[PDB]
Amino acid sequence: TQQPIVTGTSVISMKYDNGVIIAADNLGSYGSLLRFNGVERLIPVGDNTVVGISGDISDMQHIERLLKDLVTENAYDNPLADAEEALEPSYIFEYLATVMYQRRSKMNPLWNAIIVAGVQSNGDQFLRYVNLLGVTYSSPTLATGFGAHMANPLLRKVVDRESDIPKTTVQVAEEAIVNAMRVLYYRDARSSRNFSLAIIDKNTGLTFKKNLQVENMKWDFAKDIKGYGTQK
Amino acid sequence: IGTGYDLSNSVFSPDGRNFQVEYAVKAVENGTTSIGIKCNDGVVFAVEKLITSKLLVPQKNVKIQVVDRHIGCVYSGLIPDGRHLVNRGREEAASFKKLYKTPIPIPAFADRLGQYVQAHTLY
Repeated sequence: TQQPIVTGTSVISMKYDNGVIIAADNLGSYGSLLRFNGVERLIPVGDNTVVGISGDISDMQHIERLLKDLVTENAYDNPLADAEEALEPSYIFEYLATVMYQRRSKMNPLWNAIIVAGVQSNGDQFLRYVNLLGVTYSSPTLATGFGAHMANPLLRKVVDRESDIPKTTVQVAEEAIVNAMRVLYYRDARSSRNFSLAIIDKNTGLTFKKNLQVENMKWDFAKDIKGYGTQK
Repeated sequence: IGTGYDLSNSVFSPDGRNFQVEYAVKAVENGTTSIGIKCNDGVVFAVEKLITSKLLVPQKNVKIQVVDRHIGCVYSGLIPDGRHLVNRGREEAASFKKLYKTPIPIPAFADRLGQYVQAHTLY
């Protein structure tokens, strides 16, 4: 059958003019117990593509196995496949897609949602989504899970359509993603203060910034509230 | 006595030698020369790659193919057949890496390919 057991939280993301930002937090909850802390869900693949995975921890580990084999596979034969036929983001995507569909048909699904975040060799941005139903789509703002209706609204207020990707710079995007982790962190009851962040640029390569904390929280207001309504 | 001992290879000639397998050594002699220096640090492979004519493209063809991410395999003799032995260990190593989650040892690999090349002398 397969149904979720141990589950992550959310991986959230948006496009900007010269690359894409994607960030995810470090959590494996086993329902009520938040049992694995410091187990990372962003997986850098290639050298320009970060593939951020939500849902099952079990399943996710076994799809990291296949990505690593895929770098080994593309390297074989050809020495020019690490220079101009490298693993593109659209490549890493296509294989992840196709695997989901085929597993859906036998009625034992690999229960994950993936964002495949990168930039092409042509310099185009690539942020594309797949889930366990097998559904694909691209958007300028993308988010897995709970974050697809929590974090996604805030992110999507910076980039609304495909003509505000040029106008959104690396510093406004940086801010928006920070902000959306904090918005999640308040109202989502499976979250962790630690989160990993990747920034994909089209001139400075992939930078993998680990082990950020969320700060600048609000709680200062909470001394004022007393009772539920009858008590004052 | 009898006639043959070279029509099949799961015969054994009376001396205690084989055939075909004894003849297959002459086949490897027709190949090019290829060396390996085992260094303290690693290994360094090198291969003579003939250029027949200027019709061919230089530095675009190879007799050094990678197996796993940390093993050179470089071969001489009949080149498609040598590429089939390289092909075989790419399969073998990927299974081992799936199964036991570590880069496949060189001594493990040495056993594995050895059994296969032995295996074709038994049918």
